[PDB]
Amino acid sequence: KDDDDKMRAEGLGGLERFCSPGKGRGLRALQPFQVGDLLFSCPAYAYVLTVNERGNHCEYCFTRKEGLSKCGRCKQAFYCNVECQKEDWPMHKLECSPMVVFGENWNPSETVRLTARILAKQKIHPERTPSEKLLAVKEFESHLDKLDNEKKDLIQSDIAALHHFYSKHLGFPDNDSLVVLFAQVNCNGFTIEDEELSHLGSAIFPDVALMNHSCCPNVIVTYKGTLAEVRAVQEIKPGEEVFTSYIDLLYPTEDRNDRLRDSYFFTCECQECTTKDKDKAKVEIRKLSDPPKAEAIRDMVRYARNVIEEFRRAKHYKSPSELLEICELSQEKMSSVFEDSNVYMLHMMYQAMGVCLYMQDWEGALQYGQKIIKPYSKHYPLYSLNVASMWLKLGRLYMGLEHKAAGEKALKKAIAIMEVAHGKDHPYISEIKQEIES
Ligand SMILES: O=C(NC1CN(Cc2cnn(Cc3ccc(Cl)cc3)c2)C1)c1cn(C2CC2)nn1
Ligand SMILES: O=C(NC1CN(Cc2cnn(Cc3ccc(Cl)cc3)c2)C1)c1cn(C2CC2)nn1
Ligand SMILES: C[S@@+](CC[C@H](N)C(=O)[O-])C[C@H]1O[C@@H](n2cnc3c(N)ncnc32)[C@H](O)[C@@H]1O
Ligand SMILES: [Zn+2]
Ligand SMILES: [Zn+2]
Ligand SMILES: [Zn+2]
Repeated sequence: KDDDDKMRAEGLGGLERFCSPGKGRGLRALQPFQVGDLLFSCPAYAYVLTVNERGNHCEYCFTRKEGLSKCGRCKQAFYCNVECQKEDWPMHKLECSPMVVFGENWNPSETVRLTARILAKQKIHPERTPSEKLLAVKEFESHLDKLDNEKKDLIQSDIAALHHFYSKHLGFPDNDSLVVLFAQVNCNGFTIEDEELSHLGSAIFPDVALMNHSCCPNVIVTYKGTLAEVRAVQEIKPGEEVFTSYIDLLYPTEDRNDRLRDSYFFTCECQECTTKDKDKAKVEIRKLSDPPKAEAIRDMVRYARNVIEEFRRAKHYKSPSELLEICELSQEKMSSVFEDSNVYMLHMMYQAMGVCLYMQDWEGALQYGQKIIKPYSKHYPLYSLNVASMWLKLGRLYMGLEHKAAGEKALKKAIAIMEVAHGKDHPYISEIKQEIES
């Protein structure tokens, strides 16, 4: 049977497009799907490898490897072999000669980069692609009438950078069209991360962007090279709408919704946002002899929201040693009122694990991830990729310090989850099983 189901997935069989009352257009099933089933795949309509990963990944197929070959002309684009080089040429052409001309003045933002490739795919290929079997880039929603003279000013920067760096092999539409398009990208664009959650690049998957949002989703989006796959994490029955999450589901219901309104212009009405069952445990209060009063909680919460924004902006400025102090002390304050499973505590613990890893303090980074994992399993849903990568980190750290048994446990915990989300076939599942076997 295995042959037929790959074909069905590739063609989006057993699914359809419809109008979701109160959510524009959307996607629903016309057959049952069990937990771990592949629904559909969607090859990338446009993509770009992030600048800081050149030399580690091939630009065309995203394979991670050593001994890639360098572009003879510009020396700033790498490939598996000559086949991958030829296939990337229609796109790489947009930057090759310019990178040589501008030297080190060449710094277009990743948003500009990806939009240039969209424009170039439209001259070459005006008609409907295999990425667009149910929704087309042309049809993408913009939220143009909801924007303001902060946002609209930000786009006009990108429009200028596009004209400045790309005029040579693109001809541009009128300003009105470019503003709409840059808004469409924001509403429909995807990021790609690796198994440790480092940024790799950006891309457009049109069929994938038909699906609407829920904080208790029933599918999950994973990557295989530049290809997107979609697998179920709850049982789905005929006539039922198919939902992803668009955001990190760790945080409480207020925090989630500020983000959704800001980036996507809507308010979620799902069961977790209605009942708010998990909010109380995400903001778990210390149980002291004289237990903390109500105003003393509103204090530590607003302090915590701000020490996250301070740290966000401090990543571009400061020393590693100074950032690790900012985490230590911010935890040290919060621990009087908040328990160790409070998500605002867990936030700073994660950032501190990041700082310890760049410093190669592997024992120091290990007891952060030890305190993280059990709370992460409680707050997140079943089959969460966030939970899976943290196990993965623990597995690797344990084995770096020669403690085989606890490392093998943590690696199998990660594989258990990945089987459901990435499928049993996945290249990652092999790569981890070779860490086991040595
Ligand atoms: O950009 C979006 N999502 C990106 C967040 N990325 C999460 C992700 C996936 N795989 N991995 C890598 C990964 C691989 C192996 C493990 Cl064990 C762990 C991790 C990260 C996907 C997005 C865009 N929208 C548009 C529709 C509004 N919604 N979400
Ligand atoms: O929900 C969170 N992140 C989600 C937003 N991320 C995906 C994303 C990004 N951009 N775009 C739109 C976009 C993508 C590519 C280009 Cl070229 C253009 C546009 C999607 C994932 C989140 C992050 N945190 C941090 C505090 C820990 N908390 N929640
Ligand atoms: C990537 S799109 C999804 C496709 C969209 N329905 C369309 O066809 O234009 C994101 C947009 O869909 C809408 N949307 C997604 N999930 C929603 C929800 N749970 N409630 C209301 N609107 C939602 C929002 O308007 C959001 O900006
Ligand atoms: Zn390649
Ligand atoms: Zn080149
Ligand atoms: Zn919700």
